[PDB]
Amino acid sequence: APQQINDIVHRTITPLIEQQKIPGMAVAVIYQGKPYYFTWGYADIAKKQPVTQQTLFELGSVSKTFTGVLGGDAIARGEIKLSDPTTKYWPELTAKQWNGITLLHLATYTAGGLPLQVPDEVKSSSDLLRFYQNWQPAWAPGTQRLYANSSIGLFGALAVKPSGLSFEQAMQTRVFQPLKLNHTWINVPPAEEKNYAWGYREGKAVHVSPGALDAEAYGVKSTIEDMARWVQSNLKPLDINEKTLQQGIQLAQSRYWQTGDMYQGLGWEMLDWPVNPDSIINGSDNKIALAARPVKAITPPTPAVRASWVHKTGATGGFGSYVAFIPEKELGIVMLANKNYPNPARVDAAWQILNALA
Amino acid sequence: APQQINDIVHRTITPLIEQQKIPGMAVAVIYQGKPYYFTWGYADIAKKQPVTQQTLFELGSVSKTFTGVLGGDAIARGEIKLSDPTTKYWPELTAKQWNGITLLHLATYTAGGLPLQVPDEVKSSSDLLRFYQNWQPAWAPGTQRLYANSSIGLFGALAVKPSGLSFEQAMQTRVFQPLKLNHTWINVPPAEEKNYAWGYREGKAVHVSPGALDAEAYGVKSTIEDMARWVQSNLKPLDINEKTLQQGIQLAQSRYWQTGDMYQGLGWEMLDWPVNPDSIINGSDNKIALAARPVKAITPPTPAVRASWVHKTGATGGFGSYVAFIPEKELGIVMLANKNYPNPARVDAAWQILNALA
Ligand SMILES: *[B]([O])([O])[C][N]C(=O)C1=C([C])ON=C1C1=C(Cl)[C]=[C][C]=[C]1
Ligand SMILES: *[B]([O])([O])[C][N]C(=O)C1=C([C])ON=C1C1=C(Cl)[C]=[C][C]=[C]1
Repeated sequence: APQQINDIVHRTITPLIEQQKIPGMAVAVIYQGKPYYFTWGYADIAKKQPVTQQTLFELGSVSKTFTGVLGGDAIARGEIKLSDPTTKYWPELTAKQWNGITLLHLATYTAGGLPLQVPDEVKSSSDLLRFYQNWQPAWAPGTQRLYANSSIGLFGALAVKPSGLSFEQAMQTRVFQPLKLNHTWINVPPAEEKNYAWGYREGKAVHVSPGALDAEAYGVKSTIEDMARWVQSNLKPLDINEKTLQQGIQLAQSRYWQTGDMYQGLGWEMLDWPVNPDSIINGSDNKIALAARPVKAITPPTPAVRASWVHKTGATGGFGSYVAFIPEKELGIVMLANKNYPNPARVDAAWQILNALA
Repeated sequence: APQQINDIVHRTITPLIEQQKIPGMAVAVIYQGKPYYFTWGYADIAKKQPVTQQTLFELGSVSKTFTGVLGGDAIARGEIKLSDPTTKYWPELTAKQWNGITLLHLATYTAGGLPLQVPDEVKSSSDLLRFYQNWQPAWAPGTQRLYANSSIGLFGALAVKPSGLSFEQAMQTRVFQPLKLNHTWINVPPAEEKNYAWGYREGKAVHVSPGALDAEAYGVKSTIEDMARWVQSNLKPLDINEKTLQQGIQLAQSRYWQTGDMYQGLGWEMLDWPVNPDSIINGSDNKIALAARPVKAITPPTPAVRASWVHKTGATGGFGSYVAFIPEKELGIVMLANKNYPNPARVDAAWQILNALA
């Protein structure tokens, strides 16, 4: 790669790996639309397997960006509408607190306090209907944002119902396949297990465990090459040939709600560029990102703004990922690590790299 | 042209011309995306000037569809947001009743009762500010739709403020030119006067007079050729090269409000296809089309629905126009006449024709 990119990436990431004791890491920088790859360390410490451009990492909540785009594609196909009540697709949800809660509320964490995590005790489908029927909102719909797997996860599950396809089949057929993300999976096949890195938590090798709505909220695994292609696709959606997918990508970057200086899209979160670094850096800390915050509706939603810092952090017990891009500059970055290290450190590193590149 | 198209157009339009005593008329049917033209009678009766494919007709309110698309293009360019207060682009509009009225309300006639017409005596820029500063609402914003030139006309004037271009300059350079609408004008130049048809009202040859916000609300003049291109462009916006225009067309067909079986877009009005003809035919009668109707917000707006009947009626003192198309069927029709005849007869004719072809 150009020495400028190589230098900026190595001067930032080497110290990060050292300070955070990250076992393995892969980074892609998209510059002027082209990708440049970097790797360090181990995918599997015990077996001394290095991180490569083919290593699979758990994306954790960056999976929500795929769920948002798949949902956007379903809207573009005319299968669902964000203004539709949740009950239109789950008639069994008859409890009165659901009146007024739409797919938009589920997609954007504004239903009224759905929990961050689905209880471990909820496994069966009956268990899931019961959990949502019994859930009591703390707030009226569309008034407060509380980041939650149980909210966008339910959106993903309902958004694909009209298609008749399973969520995995829909994601594969409508998102992964068209974008040539051939090494991106909801369930890692045996053929690819050799490339699946282990995550590390307190020194122990771990992989994400099955959980309700896992595919929809945090279950995608991908390589640094496929994630670079994912960034390129979201940076320039008009180059995508499949009409509804192009539209779905744009819908996921529309601004539906505002809290502080952040805007909520479908999966993606956005801020106006130039951004104030302390803003996105401090704002990524879970002390802020996972807190209940009042939101102002953007009526109607603002279509995807090119001059935006669009991003998403992700984590599982053993992994930490971050994606950020600026459409207007055809610039972006993907950082995949097999340790869940602090969000601020991720964003600080990304900012230093992207800011130096323009 | 297919014998099929020739047959239904002849059988439907000629009796219409006789029944309504229409001096001159031009019709274009877009079938499978290709245009087929028909012309009858006189553009200028006294001079016995035949209506031709180069004849310019006053579009009347069909002009609102160009205003809607131009606004859509400005939103796509990030110059304006429909969620922004009207006062953001007209700082001088300080009267308390404007608090809460947004560009969306103006573009969709939901500001709360802005009048059908700007009083004839309002002419100057000072007159215009005075008019809006003194206007008192009939209803709160976003509750009732009352079709109005003073509403979308103001949206048009404000939508182009950020660009710094005049309304005409913005319309010409951002919409007419990219679409190669080479014979469409807000102000007809000398070289085209010979093609500008006379409108006829109670036997007298008439042209629309200057009026406040005329360009923005009802001042476009065009030929059946450019109008066929206008329908093709709205039928298939993805074929448009200019990214923001492509997006603007799509935004103008988004569904922002619903009243009965009709959805309000930016300029365009839409209904799901298949449509109930009684509904669009009787609904076009001014008794109804100009009456206040309660609206339900579509939160968020539904992106352009391909299986829709998209349309707009238009009239000036001496002209009557109609445009309708169905994206999913690549089918559309434009009917331009130099007599303002009953809207229901226009919609009835258009329905008979399009229903016969698909
Ligand atoms: B996403 O990565 O923000 C959601 N993360 C999870 O659901 C998750 C899992 C499956 O394991 N740990 C997490 C986690 C949570 Cl719930 C909050 C913050 C970091 C990681
Ligand atoms: B549009 O055609 O609906 C708005 N029409 C006008 O403003 C207009 C003009 C310039 O002259 N007559 C009309 C008219 C009106 Cl206000 C209502 C219904 C038919 C024609």
